[PDB]
Amino acid sequence: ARYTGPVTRKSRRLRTDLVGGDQAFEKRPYPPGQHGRARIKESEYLLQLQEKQKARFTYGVMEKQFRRYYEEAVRQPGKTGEELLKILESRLDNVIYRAGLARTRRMARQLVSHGHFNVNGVHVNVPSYRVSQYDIVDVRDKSLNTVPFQIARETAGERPIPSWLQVVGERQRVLIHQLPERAQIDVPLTEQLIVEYYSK
Amino acid sequence: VKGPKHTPRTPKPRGRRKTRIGYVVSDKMQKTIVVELEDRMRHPLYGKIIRTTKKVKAHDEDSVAGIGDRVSLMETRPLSATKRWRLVEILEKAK
Amino acid sequence: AVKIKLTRLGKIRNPQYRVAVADARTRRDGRAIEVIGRYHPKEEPSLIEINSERAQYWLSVGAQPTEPVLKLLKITGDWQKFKGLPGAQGRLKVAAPKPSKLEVFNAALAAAD
Amino acid sequence: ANIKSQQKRNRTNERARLRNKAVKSSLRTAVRAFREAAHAGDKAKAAELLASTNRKLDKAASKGVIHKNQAANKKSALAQALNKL
RNA sequence: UUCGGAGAUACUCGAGUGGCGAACGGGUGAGUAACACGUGGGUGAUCUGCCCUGCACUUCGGGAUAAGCCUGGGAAACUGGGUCUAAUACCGGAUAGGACCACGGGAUGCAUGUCUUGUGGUGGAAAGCGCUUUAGCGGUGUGGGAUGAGCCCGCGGCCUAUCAGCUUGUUGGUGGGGUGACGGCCUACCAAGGCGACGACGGGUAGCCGGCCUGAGAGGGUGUCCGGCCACACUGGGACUGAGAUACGGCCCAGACUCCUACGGGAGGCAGCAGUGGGGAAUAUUGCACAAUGGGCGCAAGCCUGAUGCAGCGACGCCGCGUG
RNA sequence: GCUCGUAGGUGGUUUGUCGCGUUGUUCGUGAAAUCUCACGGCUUAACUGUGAGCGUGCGGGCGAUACGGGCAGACUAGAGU
Ligand SMILES: [Mg+2]
Ligand SMILES: [Mg+2]
Ligand SMILES: [Mg+2]
Ligand SMILES: [Mg+2]
Ligand SMILES: [Mg+2]
Ligand SMILES: [Mg+2]
Ligand SMILES: [Mg+2]
Ligand SMILES: [Mg+2]
Ligand SMILES: [Mg+2]
Ligand SMILES: [Mg+2]
Ligand SMILES: [Mg+2]
Ligand SMILES: [Mg+2]
Ligand SMILES: [Mg+2]
Ligand SMILES: [Mg+2]
Ligand SMILES: [Mg+2]
Ligand SMILES: [Mg+2]
Ligand SMILES: [Mg+2]
Ligand SMILES: [Mg+2]
Ligand SMILES: [Mg+2]
Ligand SMILES: [Mg+2]
Ligand SMILES: [Mg+2]
Ligand SMILES: [Mg+2]
Ligand SMILES: [Mg+2]
Ligand SMILES: [Mg+2]
Ligand SMILES: [Mg+2]
Ligand SMILES: [Mg+2]
Ligand SMILES: [Mg+2]
Ligand SMILES: [Mg+2]
Ligand SMILES: [Mg+2]
Ligand SMILES: [Mg+2]
Ligand SMILES: [Mg+2]
Ligand SMILES: [Mg+2]
Ligand SMILES: [Mg+2]
Ligand SMILES: [Mg+2]
Repeated sequence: ARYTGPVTRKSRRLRTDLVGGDQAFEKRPYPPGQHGRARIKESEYLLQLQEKQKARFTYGVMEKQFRRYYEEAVRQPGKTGEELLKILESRLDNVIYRAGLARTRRMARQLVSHGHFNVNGVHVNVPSYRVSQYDIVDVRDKSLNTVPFQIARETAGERPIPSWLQVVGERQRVLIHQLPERAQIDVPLTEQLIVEYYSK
Repeated sequence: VKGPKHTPRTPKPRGRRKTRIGYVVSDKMQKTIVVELEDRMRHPLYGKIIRTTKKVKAHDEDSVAGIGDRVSLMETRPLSATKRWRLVEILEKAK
Repeated sequence: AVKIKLTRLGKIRNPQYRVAVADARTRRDGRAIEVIGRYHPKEEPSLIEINSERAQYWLSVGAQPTEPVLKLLKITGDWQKFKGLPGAQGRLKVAAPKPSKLEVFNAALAAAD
Repeated sequence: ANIKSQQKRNRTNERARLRNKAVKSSLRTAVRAFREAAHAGDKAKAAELLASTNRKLDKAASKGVIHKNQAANKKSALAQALNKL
């Protein structure tokens, strides 16, 4: 299942703008509802729950799928908040966002889900594909001369492309150099509170 | 017509029995001696070395063993209902 | 008596197999006496490995292979070097060596520059 | 019975029982006759009924009626009764 | 050649004899607190069909029987008698050391001994069939492997002392008997022992394990799918056949319960796969296929296989994706 | 309530020795599956294959003797006369 609801409503509760730029946010940066402007009680469980909610609705990942990401983030060496954002970033719909082939996160999910992309010449239609090192992310030969794909051509300059992937020319195909460590990950969220949420 | 008619056996190394050393508690069983073994072993949970004893019945071809008698044994074929050991030799007898 | 047989241990639509030495009075996935090989009949040629110094021990001592394992020991050549046939070399063939994952990535960087 | 081969085998388990019982009873009335001559202290018939009792045991062991280690255990016992008389 | 009967001579084949299989596979957890299981040993105390390999051999005869045919009894299930015919069925001889007994050598040790050799005295086997004319499959005695299995022992895993004296074939010895094998396993006499507060004897409960769930670990609960082992096949006992038997779809007897009967007597055992009734909070289709893999027989083609491979059904669980 | 004492648990200083406990190392074993790691194959994942760990143990051979213990002695501080 997907959320399929209002997107500003879960950017107002978390007090943090989740999608890239929003005018409905910053007119009302307080949580929604009829009791929207009230003084909230700053608990410790609230700081740990809402920080996990920043990570789910930024990426569009349900709870029984986000929990399995934690079950292998704590089990790999290194840290836990590092490798949690590493395996969340390598989802293929998040690759289409960072490569500048989509406007928001919810259309980068459809363009993978409706089957507009290959990887190694293999037709994928799952958003939760985890790209490894040296993967090419190619677009289908049929899906050129298409309206949402030609709008991603001239608009390849307004958002920064991270250093862990590379976009090339007239073939809009994405080359994955390595899995990103920390620095080229965009930060609306702190990472140690998601690790402390599941410790309860 | 060319083979040797007796293939020799593949040489199997002779497996050994167990040998233990105990005292003698009973002798009045007419060619049967009774040996009290001892054994020390860790407890599975508390880690203390626990001393436990057994009683085994061994075989005498000649009834010469008093009460005392550091003995030495070696386990055998079933010689009776409960006899499984034999007296090999006696060292520093009943003093 | 002693047989050399296959053991089905894959998924539902992926019948993996192991070449295993067992008694005839035993179910398929019972205790093998010794596992000596494997056979994956889903790749484009096949994926066949026989240990070839343990398959010579069991054939010399009396293990009768079953009729689909007999076709495998003729292919790898372990049957012909036991009965003394002139097809003693292995006539098995492996899959086509694909260009590796690093090679395609360096081919794509040079394709743009 | 129910299976077709099981009616076949019931008819052959009884042919084999009447066959083997006649052979085993011939061994018991030939070991016993040796025990008469051995207990009387004869040494005349006991030296030559041993040669005909052991020969009946080996024929009963080749016919599958008794096992070969059973024939060896009965010939060793009758021969050690001869050597002590 | 009647126009719907004759001709085994003849590939093919019902019933029948004979070989092998049927002790595997599949199900269930009632019983068992035990060498049942886990683990590591012992077997100088043993067995092992079919398979592989080394060496010898495959030799003379004999009497019957099922079927067939003719008949008697019975309501049936089934069964008695007379004639008649074979074999790789059966029985009796000749020759063949790993059967036995006595006396010796040579090697080794772990006390009984064990393996290897020699002499004398006693003994044990079998079977043929097929052939487009380098089709081919078998038979028997034995040395040695491989696999499977039996038996014994160390240590390990429940609650209860408001169960404290249990045991007389019980503990040990000798002479016999028995067994594949050691052994009170059995028997006759002789000795008076054996176990126990480190829980004997008794009562309650329970199939055991790899594993599964939880936990920071140590521990605690559990034994369901899958895989190993054990136990049982309507209840209780018992042998038989065979290399191998808790003999699930075998035999005999007794008991309970269904069913047939002409009242004399007979028949049956889903804890195999589906399925019905019942109990219950609650658990499914009287499905397809021998294509794949494993097994049985056959030289083989093949035949057999509710093992198995699959499908049907239930959100019952995990995983993935949609409803923009 | 308090002492006495049976089985049991525990033991001062020191010399020598055996190597049972302990400890080092090596071969046999600890089936496969499950489990953790690393890659590979089903469009991903569950699932599945391969390689390595794991299997806390137990048996056989060869090293060590500080400590515990067994054996054969010595000593006077504890204990008794
Ligand atoms: Mg889900
Ligand atoms: Mg005795
Ligand atoms: Mg038949
Ligand atoms: Mg008579
Ligand atoms: Mg005897
Ligand atoms: Mg026929
Ligand atoms: Mg045959
Ligand atoms: Mg059975
Ligand atoms: Mg005739
Ligand atoms: Mg003769
Ligand atoms: Mg003959
Ligand atoms: Mg008596
Ligand atoms: Mg005796
Ligand atoms: Mg006796
Ligand atoms: Mg029960
Ligand atoms: Mg805790
Ligand atoms: Mg079970
Ligand atoms: Mg069940
Ligand atoms: Mg019933
Ligand atoms: Mg028998
Ligand atoms: Mg049966
Ligand atoms: Mg039945
Ligand atoms: Mg049923
Ligand atoms: Mg009801
Ligand atoms: Mg089939
Ligand atoms: Mg087959
Ligand atoms: Mg479903
Ligand atoms: Mg429901
Ligand atoms: Mg002491
Ligand atoms: Mg001290
Ligand atoms: Mg394992
Ligand atoms: Mg992958
Ligand atoms: Mg796996
Ligand atoms: Mg060791």
